[PDB]
Amino acid sequence: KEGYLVKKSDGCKYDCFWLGKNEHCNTECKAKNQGGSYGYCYAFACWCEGLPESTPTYPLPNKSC
Repeated sequence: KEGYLVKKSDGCKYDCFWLGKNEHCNTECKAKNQGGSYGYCYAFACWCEGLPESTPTYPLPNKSC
């Protein structure tokens, strides 16, 4: 399942700047709290692939940025 990371702060989707590969998104996603293996920035967001549904991923069932 794929999804766009999200700032746990308020819920607004997680944005980024340097496009292409990254060490910050590739890390948080590889964290054992998600299970995703691949991941990068799509224009200005953080796309990931390899995480169950239990992981809170935009949109948010309790938030609406």
